[PDB]
Amino acid sequence: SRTIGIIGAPFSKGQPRGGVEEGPTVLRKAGLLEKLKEQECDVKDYGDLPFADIPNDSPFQIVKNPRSVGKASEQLAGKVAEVKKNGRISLVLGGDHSLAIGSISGHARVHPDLGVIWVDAHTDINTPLTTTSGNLHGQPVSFLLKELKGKIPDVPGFSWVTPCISAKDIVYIGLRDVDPGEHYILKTLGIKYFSMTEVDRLGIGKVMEETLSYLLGRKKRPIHLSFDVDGLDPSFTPATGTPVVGGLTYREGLYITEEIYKTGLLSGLDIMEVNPSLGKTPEEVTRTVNTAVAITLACFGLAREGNHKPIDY
Amino acid sequence: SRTIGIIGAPFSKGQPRGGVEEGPTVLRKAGLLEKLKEQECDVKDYGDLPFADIPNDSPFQIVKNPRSVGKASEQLAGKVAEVKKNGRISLVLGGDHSLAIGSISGHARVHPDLGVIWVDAHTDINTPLTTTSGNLHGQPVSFLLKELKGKIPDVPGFSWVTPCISAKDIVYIGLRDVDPGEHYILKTLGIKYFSMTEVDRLGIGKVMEETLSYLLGRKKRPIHLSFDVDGLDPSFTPATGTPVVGGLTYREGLYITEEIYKTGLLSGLDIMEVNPSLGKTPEEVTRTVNTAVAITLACFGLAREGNHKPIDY
Amino acid sequence: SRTIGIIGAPFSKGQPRGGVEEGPTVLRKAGLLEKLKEQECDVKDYGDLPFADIPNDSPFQIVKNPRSVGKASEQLAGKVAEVKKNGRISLVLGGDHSLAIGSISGHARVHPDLGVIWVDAHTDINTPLTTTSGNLHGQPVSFLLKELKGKIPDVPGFSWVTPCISAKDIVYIGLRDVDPGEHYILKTLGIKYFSMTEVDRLGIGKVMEETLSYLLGRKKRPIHLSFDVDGLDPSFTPATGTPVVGGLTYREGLYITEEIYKTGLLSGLDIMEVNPSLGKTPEEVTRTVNTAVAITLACFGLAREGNHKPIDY
Ligand SMILES: [Mn+2]
Ligand SMILES: [Mn+2]
Ligand SMILES: [Mn+2]
Ligand SMILES: [Mn+2]
Ligand SMILES: [Mn+2]
Ligand SMILES: [Mn+2]
Ligand SMILES: [Zn+2]
Ligand SMILES: [Zn+2]
Ligand SMILES: [Zn+2]
Repeated sequence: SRTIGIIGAPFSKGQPRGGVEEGPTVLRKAGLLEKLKEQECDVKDYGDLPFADIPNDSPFQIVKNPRSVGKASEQLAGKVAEVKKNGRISLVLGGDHSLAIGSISGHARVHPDLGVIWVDAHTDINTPLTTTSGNLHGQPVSFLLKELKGKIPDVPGFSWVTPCISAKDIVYIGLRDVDPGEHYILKTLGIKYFSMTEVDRLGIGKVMEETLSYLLGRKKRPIHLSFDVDGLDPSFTPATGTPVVGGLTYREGLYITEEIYKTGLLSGLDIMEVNPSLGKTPEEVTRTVNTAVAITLACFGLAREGNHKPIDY
Repeated sequence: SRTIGIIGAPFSKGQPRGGVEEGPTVLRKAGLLEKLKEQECDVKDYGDLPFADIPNDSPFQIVKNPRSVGKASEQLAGKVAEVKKNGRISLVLGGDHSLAIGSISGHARVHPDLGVIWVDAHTDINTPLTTTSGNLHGQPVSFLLKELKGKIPDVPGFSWVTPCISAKDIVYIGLRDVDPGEHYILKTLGIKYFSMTEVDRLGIGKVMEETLSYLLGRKKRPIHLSFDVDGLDPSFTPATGTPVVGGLTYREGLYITEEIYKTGLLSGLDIMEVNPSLGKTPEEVTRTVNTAVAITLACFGLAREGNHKPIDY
Repeated sequence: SRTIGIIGAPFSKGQPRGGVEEGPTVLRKAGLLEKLKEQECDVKDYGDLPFADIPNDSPFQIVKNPRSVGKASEQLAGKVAEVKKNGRISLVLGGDHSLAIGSISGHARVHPDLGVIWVDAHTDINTPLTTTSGNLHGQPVSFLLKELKGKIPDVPGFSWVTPCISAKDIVYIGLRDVDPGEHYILKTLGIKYFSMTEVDRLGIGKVMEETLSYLLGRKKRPIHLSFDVDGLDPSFTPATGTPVVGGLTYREGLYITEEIYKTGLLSGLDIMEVNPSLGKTPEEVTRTVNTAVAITLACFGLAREGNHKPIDY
């Protein structure tokens, strides 16, 4: 049995639309924990991370809420590192994707050999010197990369940070809205990725075969899955901050996660950018939440083909 | 020319939502028969099967309307067996999927070597001892299997029944909502299937190549296609009793059926679970009916690439 | 750099629903030209082709508005031939697909070795003697084919015409609504095509590999892409004259065009059948226009994976 540890993170200072704050909330009332237990899972919810307010948090150049983002992540990392040390998989129900910084950081403290699968319509690899918005939920990857150890200036609240992954340890799946500076970083650091073009060309089947062998070619190792809800198409996950048409299918979302589970190597999972306050209708919110939950359960065993426990039925 | 024989079956006692009753009706007024004739088809409609009411039909353990379901099927089988003996393909326009019991039963009486392709989001293989709802439209396959000759008790109205197919003679396509007991039966009886996971992995192209070679590997034989409208995604066939998201695409539905036609071996076709009374809007009903009809015509020659009769145009 | 030349063509006499007239208009106010320039493109808009009215244009047998269609095309050809001679790619923002006659005709005058990719739900290959509607937007291909040099009578306004392509120089992608006479012409002239059946079987990835090697097997040559908006599914391009469900996906539409751009051989592009007056809602119009624009930019470099100019970021 692969055991889980819920980590609610109602943070939103990584982007403008604050609705993401109460995202861990809408997921739990959906019955996520219950459904996980409803499965062969052993679940322990560590509660929502109370991120005290940091009123005095002016901009740093163009970067917004740097101390608030850096604090919420430095805290989360400490928690992530706690559950992983308690023999469990970290399930971070988030607000915005800036939390990844702390989530992957903590996971690494325990399993430094980890590999990352980043499902997003975006690469979130902009730097304070490349960002054009200042919103830190589109810059987390730039802080975790060792290669970028030089082009990222010191941001208030990110002193505690120390790049924990190489360019050859992360795979992107779903990309379809990448900046020019971001693309440049990809080709340069030789980052592995499967944009929607490659998904259309290859099929989600081969794309998963290739990403997993890429990550587990030489050796098996803890897998961290960072799932940004906007990776999927808006017709499935409409209630999110920055939607891009031409996204991953419901089925493709499930394939992604069913295959990861079958690897038996999932140790870290992030479920970010779900914002109910942006759904134009009550059903759009429900649609988004149900999809999020569904992708979650697939990571932990729920397969569309069927489930049966070892007992003579 | 492969000739057809319409068999309307306005039955619904296989499940609670009775709207399925008047399903053969909404299909005919759509012009199905007409459109079939509008093709290279030779069509003969044997009329709707009048299933007299059986007021005194209390439950048998948990199983509901057992005598009503058993009667409607024992009758249909007698009809199916009639058209097939009259050199035609049986087209059963149904209500609920419990009718399959009689439809496949009758077809076998004529062609005992038949093979079955079961397109459904469900396996409908629960037994009276495993069913958790008691609705017989989710138990028909359990009654047709020879291997299960032992774990199915005697149900009032199903005495006439005698299992007519082995586990290696049926292929499922579309599965995405299977019970634990049902999954167990699959793995145990080694039943061939392509759930949505495999469809996503392989593609509907290879899935059809593999199911057909599986069924026709050793020898060619009469093919019975049991098509449950919920096999397709609810965005295409919304007006159905038990919808499951992440279903088969419109195109995939057509591919399935175009390939079956091209085999030249189609002898039995079921079109079930269409319930106009469940469509939330007039257009949802139309959408579902048009899709049903479309899948029907593809089984009998209508190809998206084009059609041309042997004449110098 | 591959340079572009905008050619607005507000023509509609190729079909009944005149809304297509003001199609080049809705595309420009969308910012198409701007966005093209916003890219690495060198754009020059030759303005909209003013197609004077030809009041006295009675039917020719069954063919409607023959002099109006023939005139608007003979003019466009003269323009197309002009930009191509001015070292640019022809971008024809159209109304109805009958304009292809003149668009491909002019392009050929400059590059007679050109190859055509025809993205449509239809083949538009009916002849005045086969057409059953008389609308010339469903007959343009029949006028450009050298093999059909015999079965097409003289239509008022098409004297200037001289078939400029062989059956082995055109590839169709997207077909799903073909007449019997049209299918006959395909099989007979041995025309290469990938209907939705083949797309479902092979995947848009292989379909593009096969069409490009088919067209560029022996030698590289100028590529003309005739994109009829109805080639895509109505859920993406609803505001069009003759919509057919089961069409090409948004993603597939982009794959088509991204691969064509990567060939570096695009010389001619048509964007037809966009009719805002048929969108049932303001958003349906927007959805259709944005999709059209998006397919356009992909033809000229915009890739979902990312873009970066040769400069040390
Ligand atoms: Mn994103
Ligand atoms: Mn993100
Ligand atoms: Mn079903
Ligand atoms: Mn069923
Ligand atoms: Mn068309
Ligand atoms: Mn067309
Ligand atoms: Zn952002
Ligand atoms: Zn049921
Ligand atoms: Zn037309």
